[PDB]
Amino acid sequence: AVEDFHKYHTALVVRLAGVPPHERYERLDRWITEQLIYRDEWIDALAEAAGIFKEALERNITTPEEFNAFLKEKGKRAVDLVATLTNAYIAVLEGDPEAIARFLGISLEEVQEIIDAARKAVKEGRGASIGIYTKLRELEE
Repeated sequence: AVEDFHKYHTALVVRLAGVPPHERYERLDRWITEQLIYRDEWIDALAEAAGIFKEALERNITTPEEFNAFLKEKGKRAVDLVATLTNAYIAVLEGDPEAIARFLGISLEEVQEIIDAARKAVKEGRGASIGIYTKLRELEE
């Protein structure tokens, strides 16, 4: 389930962001989750969240707010669990932007563009990864 988290998470985020499917997003997503670990609490959180995103993929959830409505149907536990992972993604970006740049083959300035899109997406309730993937799509093309 821990390994499956980035498969379900990326698949939903790509669907809700509307960007074309591409292997770069799953690759970055696995890199981010591994930065989180390098804690068993995050392992437990990713395993539990993996089923939440799996069920969202199996429902007619096509917008970020349809996902938020789904989380609130799931309960306050699901809402807060995703919010915690969202802010964890932000901390990982803001924590080692130099490694992210070398990993994606971009400059530090372009990593700051990803940080800005992610933080903006969080404040508008869309989660961090929608901003990351949309910005990454624009950077590569």
